[PDB]
Order: sequence, then structure tokens, then C-alpha cells
Amino acid sequence: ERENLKNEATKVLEHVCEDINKESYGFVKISKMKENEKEIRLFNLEEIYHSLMHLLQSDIWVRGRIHDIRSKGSLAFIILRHKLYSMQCILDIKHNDNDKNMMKWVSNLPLESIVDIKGKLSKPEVPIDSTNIKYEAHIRKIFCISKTAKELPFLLKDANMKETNEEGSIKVNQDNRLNNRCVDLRTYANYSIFCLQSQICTIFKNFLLENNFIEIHTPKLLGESGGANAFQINYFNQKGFLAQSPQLYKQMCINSGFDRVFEVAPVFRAENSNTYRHLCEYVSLDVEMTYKYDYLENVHFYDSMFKHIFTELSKGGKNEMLIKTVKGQYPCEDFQWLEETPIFTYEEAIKMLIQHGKLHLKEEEILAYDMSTDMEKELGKIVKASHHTDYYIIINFPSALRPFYTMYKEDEPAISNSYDFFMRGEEILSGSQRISDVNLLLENIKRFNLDANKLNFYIDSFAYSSYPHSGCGIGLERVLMLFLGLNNIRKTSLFPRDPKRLIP
Amino acid sequence: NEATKVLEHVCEDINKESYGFVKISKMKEEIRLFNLEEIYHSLMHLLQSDIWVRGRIHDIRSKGSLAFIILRHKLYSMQCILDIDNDKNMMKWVSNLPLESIVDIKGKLSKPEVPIDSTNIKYEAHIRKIFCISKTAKELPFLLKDANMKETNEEGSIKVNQDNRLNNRCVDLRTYANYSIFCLQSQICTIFKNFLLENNFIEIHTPKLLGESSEGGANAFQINYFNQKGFLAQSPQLYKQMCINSGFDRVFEVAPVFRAENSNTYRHLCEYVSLDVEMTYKYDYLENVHFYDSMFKHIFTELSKGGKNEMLIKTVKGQYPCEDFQWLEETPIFTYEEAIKMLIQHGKLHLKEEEILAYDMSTDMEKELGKIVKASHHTDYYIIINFPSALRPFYTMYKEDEPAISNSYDFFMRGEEILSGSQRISDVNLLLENIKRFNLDANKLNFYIDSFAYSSYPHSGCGIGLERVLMLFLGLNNIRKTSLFPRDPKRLIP
Ligand SMILES: Nc1nc(Cl)nc2c1ncn2[C@@H]1O[C@H](COS(=O)(=O)N[C@H](O)[C@@H](N)CC(=O)O)[C@@H](O)[C@H]1O
Ligand SMILES: Nc1nc(Cl)nc2c1ncn2[C@@H]1O[C@H](COS(=O)(=O)N[C@H](O)[C@@H](N)CC(=O)O)[C@@H](O)[C@H]1O
Repeated sequence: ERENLKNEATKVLEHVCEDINKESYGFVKISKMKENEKEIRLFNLEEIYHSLMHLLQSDIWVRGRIHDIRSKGSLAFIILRHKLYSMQCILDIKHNDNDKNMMKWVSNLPLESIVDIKGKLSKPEVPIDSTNIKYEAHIRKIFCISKTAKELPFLLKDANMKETNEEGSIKVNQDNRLNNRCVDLRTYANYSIFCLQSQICTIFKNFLLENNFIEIHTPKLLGESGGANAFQINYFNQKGFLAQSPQLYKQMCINSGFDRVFEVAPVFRAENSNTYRHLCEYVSLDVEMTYKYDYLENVHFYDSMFKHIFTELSKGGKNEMLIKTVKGQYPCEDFQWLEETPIFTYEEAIKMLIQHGKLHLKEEEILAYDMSTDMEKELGKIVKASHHTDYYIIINFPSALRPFYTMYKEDEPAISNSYDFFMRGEEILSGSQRISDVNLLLENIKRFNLDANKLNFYIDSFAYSSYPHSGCGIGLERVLMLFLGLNNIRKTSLFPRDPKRLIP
Repeated sequence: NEATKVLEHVCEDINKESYGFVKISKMKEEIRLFNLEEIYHSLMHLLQSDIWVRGRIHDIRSKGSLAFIILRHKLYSMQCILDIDNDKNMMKWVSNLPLESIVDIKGKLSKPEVPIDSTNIKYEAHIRKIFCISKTAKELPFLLKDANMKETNEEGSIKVNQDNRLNNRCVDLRTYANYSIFCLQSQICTIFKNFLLENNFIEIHTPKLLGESSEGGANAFQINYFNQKGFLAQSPQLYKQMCINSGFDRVFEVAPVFRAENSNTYRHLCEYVSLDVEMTYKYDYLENVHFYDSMFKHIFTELSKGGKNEMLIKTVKGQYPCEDFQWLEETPIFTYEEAIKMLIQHGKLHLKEEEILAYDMSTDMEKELGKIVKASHHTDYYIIINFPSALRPFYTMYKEDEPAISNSYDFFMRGEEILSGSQRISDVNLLLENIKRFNLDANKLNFYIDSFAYSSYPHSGCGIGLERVLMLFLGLNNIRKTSLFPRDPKRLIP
């Protein structure tokens, strides 16, 4: 009937190993991975890469995901992957007792399955280009502790590929990647992107901690309020909102005597506007601090904070490899900055734009001009050409274009003591000297047609004195996207939220 | 009006007046300004001349032609003395400065004969000049002197209500203990992050706007997300597992979570900062448990060392006394069954053997176990493992040869839960089985389930209450003392 032959070969493909002491292959439960009633010294590819670029003397155990597997008759080639490390492993069954069933079982493993391999490492004449570990494991044993259960939504070979203008080049589009984000995050570049994101949080916090800041956590469930862009929730039959920013609370912390504070936390913004550059939820980096007599003391401090961030991102083996891996798939010129950061007034920036023919305004209607986002990018091109930098500062915005807490110039009330920082022509930071006089604050709140009653907890925090202070807010994802030159904010947010995407 | 003009005197030139309210712009000669933290750290050499120093007027007293000002900044105070010069108009202006005003004082530093017991800067300043850059506009809601005192529960004594403090949090936070508490909160965050980063973790940030609850829809806040039905995250549980499923191997998050518990208790809030860890293990999830244990031991060690942290803990204990937090060199680990049998042996519970795994230990019972283990093991810190499967969430992996027990754990400080975690189910078929066994909607969770379907590493994780860890470390009586602007069902403001 020739059916028994198929059922037997199926038992081979599904083989469960009951004793890794007496067998060389199979699916195995984690609790059975004991060799001689003892525990296995198990390596990952990261350790292997550091030591090699003792475990060359004899057989070792190594764990990883099956990135790729190529069957070639009596040979089979496995690429193992861990993070951004990979290594070719070789099963040569003319070297394993002509166990053809073991080869049948190995060839049948689906991509991404997790295996523990026992084998010998050695260096080959011509190492594989794709693998950054230049040794190979010769497989003595291979057991699968987790088998892929389902066809992948797309192949990693395709998702890892640079921009495709070539014949037969398959792209994986944004919607597909984000709907299958846990597969998309396995590309080398995406892995590197979020290691770099972590790296920015780390450098940010450590710089501020070294300058005597304390970290704060302030609430995101608010009771009142730019109400236009605020998500609403029912807070126990009370009318509540999600924080668009920790603004009010970080200031209240300075009014309490904390002197220097920072927060790393989500904020929530209901901008019904699908763009490549904003999200409805993002991680905000917030700083608030006192100054002595000049708010430029703090500006120059914020500036050296970003020069330190850029310097650390661009220094050392680890950060060098992460950036290179991103650039392999998403090429872009290295981010440039100067020893002295260029600073331009809003008024100077306009005149540069009028002078380069990018902007036309009647000599009356200059103060009221609200520079567009496209125009800010035109300004960046100009400053890149004339100052050879991707990073500069704009100060002294018109008070009418800034929020109500922004201190204006005493002797020129239409100008404010405010500032934006730019990376590749796009805003990464916004801040200002604060109004720290209760009566001025009350006046400016009235002058903005705002309800002082819904702000009195905040207003009242200024009524028992208030140090001179300033602050800024920073988009983490935006800093990472613009440092690397990526085309979309969704590339630097783990599970992006926009007005059409609530899932994953 | 003549005496009023002198009390409201605005100084238009600092070089030649010596007193008055002055704007920040009219303050150049620019001075070299000091704060009391720089003073304190350099003394406990600027003592050779007149220095400028800014601070708040913590206390002021007019001993005839003498004026005593206690200047305050953060945790540091120093006594400053005015004794006219014979410029009586200046003594009038100073004596009327309301408390909490911010002044720039210029003068000389001298060792005092009798060091003031109150000021931890055991020097004094002699005032050559004093200006007020910020004048208290309003009468405080209570006095800092009363806010700083230990609460004597007797008739007619001072007591600043919790409600009064929280309604006026920006004054409340100026007490020496409250400032110290939140410095210690930053310290925990720092020790936690740095320990993980040194162990090769990466920081992740995952969304708090969801289409489905992460810890059960009964206690989740509802949100209108552009005409979708949404919820606030109760924990990053689903996303931190997805990141392990994506290969990140070791992740942590420090981020708010939101829980709509309609109970007003002393130990829980509706918003708190969750410290979350998720990581792979090789063969045995106890590898990660021991690692979590060693993280907390490191935190306790670093919090308890000499220097700044001892000063901070000491400042807190001055107003809120409590014995130092203790832990052993080797942490005690009890199974859930053993913990229950300790409670039975001490007459706190009457349970037959076959009823033990069905008992769900209450908060009071856990405090009772805390007292038992404190008397017998001499520690404030222990671990319980092997909780009943039916009492833990659906992502908890059960013991294969003993399914009614799970591979789960809580950590405790002073008998109260600070951490909860478990080995995760890392098999997509077993996960679907457990989702159904817990009568849950696999369709709502599909994005999460699916992340296990292209292989899943053995992993575990845990979630930690930042505010509760600080509260229990210091022995404080209410979670609202370790959250800056606490949220409970009755308080949305500040
Ligand atoms: N929808 C968004 N999506 C993404 Cl991804 N990033 C966004 C979005 N919106 C903003 N950012 C980023 O956050 C930055 C700060 O925000 S802000 O509005 O300009 N001013 C602050 O709130 C203000 N309180 C700061 C202060 O004065 O201390 C900004 O520079 C961008 O980089
Ligand atoms: N209302 C509250 N207020 C305040 Cl202030 N703190 C609270 C509140 N609720 C809880 N905590 C604290 O957070 C801890 C973890 O929370 S959890 O529910 O037990 N388990 C996790 O969610 C689970 N996904 C973790 C995992 O398996 O990795 C807990 O130990 C407490 O310390």
C-alpha cells in the first residue's frame, strides 16, 4: 500500500528525543537538556563573537535561531543568529555514521526555530561574508527546543534588504512590517535601532545625574488643561485627560525646591494628522532647572548635553557597530556637528530665508510670521551649506507663537526668551525661560484667554516664591530618527501609535 | 506712607544701596553666586572673603537690633545674622520679609561660638547686603515648622492633615523629610537601571494606549482613541514579552501604569511607576529568580551605604522613625505551601492539606507572615515561590508534573509584596490552552499570541512598584508619601 513508508518517515520528521545522551537530534523539552545527569555549559553567539573577534579545544554547546538553512545532499548549512551575531554551522553526515534520518530531520526544520547545537568550532579557508563570526561549528548534535509553528508573514532575507530598485527585488512595506512587528524587529537594522534608542536614554540620564539632577515621575492622568489635542478619559465619573507633557508638574517641582529635575516618560497627543514625523504617543525627555541671573546659562547647558550625546553615540566599538548595521540597510551621511553650535535669532533666520529666495514677506507682516515645518527644513539646508553642520539653535521666538508659560523680554514684550534645537533641519527640542512671577503669570494667562481656575493648583505653586528657571522637552524617537536620517518616525518607535494604528 | 515706602523699597542700583527688592536684570557689577549645597560640601577656600549666596527664608526672628534668618536650600540650612552700619531703615525692611522669600545675601562666613543645632551647616553668615528676588505673595496654608514635626497624637497638638498636605503639595514637598524621600526615589531608579545595564539589558519603551487590557479588563481605564475603543495599560506585560519573542534577550522598562481599582487604601494608587524586567534563561527559570534577588540585594546595599544616602535616610527618620531595613547575605526562599503552613503552625490559619492551594493569601495574612519571618529569620526581605496556578495570570507557566503549582514568585519587604513575576509560557499551543482555561478571548490577544508562533525563547520577568519599594524600605505609613502627585479614586488634582 506504500503508506507505511510515509508514516515511518513522518515519525522521523516529528522525532522527540528522550535522552540526549543516546541520540543526536530531535525536539526536546528543556527539562531533558542534561548531559550525564549534569548541566550544560551553554554559549550564545555574543559571547562567541567577543572571545573570537578554550572553546576551540573541544566540543561546545551553542543556542540560537535558525536564520537560514541550505540543504546540499549529504551537507546541510545552518546560519545561527543571536541579536546581530550569526555563525554558519555544518552538518556533514558522511561524518555522522551515515544517519540519513538525522539529515531528513534537520532539513525539515522551519526558519526561526531555536536549536541547541553541540559541535566543534574551527576557522575555514574562505569564511562566509554574511556571518560576522568567522568560525564555523561542525555539528555533532542538534536539538530543537522551540519549533516555529506557522508560516512567516515575510522572509527576513527580504526584510533585511536595502532599498530595491533592482530586478526581482522584494520590498516589505510599512503596513506589513508594523502588523507583524515581532518579526520585523528581528532584522539587524531594527535590532540596532532600538539598542541605539536605549543608548540615548542612558546617555541623557547619566549626563544629567552627573550634573546633580534628580529624576522625577509625574502623573499622566490629569483633571483639566491645549485641550484641542488632549485625549479624554472617564476618571471615576470625573472628566479626565491624558498629559500632553509634564510641563506643569516639572515647574511645580522647581517651585518646591528640587532645583534640577528630569523625566523620561510617555506623553499622549491627539493630533488627528497622519504624518511621517509625529505620533499620538511618544517618549518625552524633559528638563527643568534654575539659573542664577541669565537663562542662557541653561541654554548653553542644554547645548552641551546634546554635543555630549552626539559624541557618545559616535564613539566606541559597540555604538560604531550598531550605526554601521543600521546604515547597511538605510544608508545616510554621518551626522555632523560643530565645536561651537550656531545660534540664530528667529528674526535672523527669516532674513536668511528671504535672502536665499525661499521666503517672501511684506515688511509689515514679519513679526506675525509662523515658520512652517517645510521652511525650517529649507533653513537647515542653508545652514548645512554655510556652516557644515546638521545641528543648530534658534532663539527669541515671537511671544504670540509660544505657550503661555514662556517669559517674554521685559523691554520688548513681543519677543520671548525661547529656543528650539534642530537636527537635519527638524525640531528636536523646545523650551524657554519661564515666567516665575505669580502676577505676570496671571496676566499672561488672561492674555491667552485661558481659565486661571483650571490652573490654580499650578498658579498657586508660584505664590510662595519662585526661583528663576527654564526647561525643555525633547522627542526621544525624533532624536534617534534624525541622527540616523531615517524616513519615518515609525522606524524609531517600538509599537507606534498613530490615528489609524492602535495595534499591535 | 513714609514707613510703607521703606518696607516696599525697590533698589535701582545694587552697588550703592545694600537692601531692597531687585529684578534679576539689575544685578550686575555679575556676582559669583553660591548655594547652600556647595557651601555644605566644601565645609563639611571661600571662607577668606565675602561670598554671595541665594536661598529661601526658612525662619526669621528679630532680636531687638539683631535679625536671625535661617536660610534653606533642599536639605541644607544655615543661620544668617543682621546687626546694623546703624542703618535702621534696612533692619525694618529685612524684619518684614515674609517666610519662603528668595534672597541673595552677601556677607562673610565665620565659625560660630555655639553652633546652631538646627542648621546642618555649622557656620554662620554676617550680612553685608541682602536683596529679595522673589517675595512670597501669599500666606502659606500651614507653617513649615509644623509640617516638619513628628506627629504627637494628643489633644490640642499640631497636626497637618494628609489632605491639607496633598492639596498643597508644592509646600508639603519643602519639608526636609519629603525632599529626602524623593531624592531616594531617584536613587532607586538609578541603581535599578545601572544594575541592569551593567548586565547587558537594554531599556525599552512600550505603549500605554491599547486596544485590549494587559492585566484583565475589569480594572482598566477606558479611552476614546479616534473612535476606537481603547484602554490604558495596566502593565507593559504583553509588549515586554513580545520584545523577548523578537530577540532582545534582556529588557527593562521604567514607566507609568494605570489601574482603575475602585478602592481607597493606604497601599495602592490608580497610577504608579512600574519597574519591569523580562529576560531569557538557559534551562531553569530559577537562574532569573536568583538574578532578580541579587538585583534587590544590590539596591538594599547601595541605598544603605555611607555618604549621601545615610544623610537622606537619616533626615527621613527624623520625622518618621523606623528601624533600619534588614536583609540576609542569603535570601530566604519559601514555597507558597511552606508559608501557609508557617501561618497554620502559628495559629493564624486553620486549613486542611487539600485546602491549602485554594487559599489566596490576603494582605493582612502576608503582614502576619512578615512578622513571623522577622522573628525567626531576622530579616525584612524574603521570597515566596510556587504559587497556585489558579491564582496567577494566564501567561504563568505551571509545573508540568504538578500543574496545580506554578513557576511564579513574589518578593516581600516588611511583609508586603514589592515584586510579582513568573516563568512565562513560551509555547504557542500551551499558551492558547491556558487562555481558554482562563476563559479569555484569544482574538483580542491575537497580536500577542502571534508573537510566539515563530519560536519563543524560555523567558521570565517581573514587575515592581517603585513607590511601594521606597515606602516599605523607609517603613512609611502610606503610599501617598512616596508618590509626588498621587492619584487615587478621590484625588485627580493636583
Ligand atoms: N506628536 C509628536 N510626536 C512625536 Cl514622535 N514627537 C513629538 C510630538 N510632539 C512633540 N514632539 C517632540 O517633543 C518635543 C517637545 O514638544 S513641544 O510641543 O514642542 N514643547 C513641549 O511640550 C514643551 N512643554 C517643552 C518645554 O517648554 O519644556 C518637540 O520638540 C518634538 O521633538
Ligand atoms: N494599584 C497599585 N498601586 C501601586 Cl502604588 N502599586 C501597585 C499597584 N498594583 C501593583 N503594584 C505594584 O506593582 C507590582 C507588580 O504588579 S502585579 O499586578 O502584581 N504583576 C504585574 O502586573 C505583572 N505583569 C508582572 C510580571 O509578571 O512580570 C506589584 O508587586 C506591586 O508592588
